[PDB]
Amino acid sequence: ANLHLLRQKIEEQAAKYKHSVPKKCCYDGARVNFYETCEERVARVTIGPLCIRAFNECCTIANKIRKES
Ligand SMILES: [Ca+2]
Ligand SMILES: [Ca+2]
Ligand SMILES: [Ca+2]
Ligand SMILES: [Mg+2]
Repeated sequence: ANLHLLRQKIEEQAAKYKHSVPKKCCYDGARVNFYETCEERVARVTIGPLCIRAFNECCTIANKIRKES
């Protein structure tokens, strides 16, 4: 994968969340890289819509970057 680009793009998106809790949701989302899809994995995130959106968007960004490497 392109870990330098990955870091950069996740930083870009994480900066949009203005609290450390949804920031962490983003960062955790971007770590998703096993057999579960972003949709499957986010289904178990239960701390609110912002957290869910952050997880989703960062997981999707990370997935795109890994696929394109
Ligand atoms: Ca912190
Ligand atoms: Ca977690
Ligand atoms: Ca605990
Ligand atoms: Mg935990």
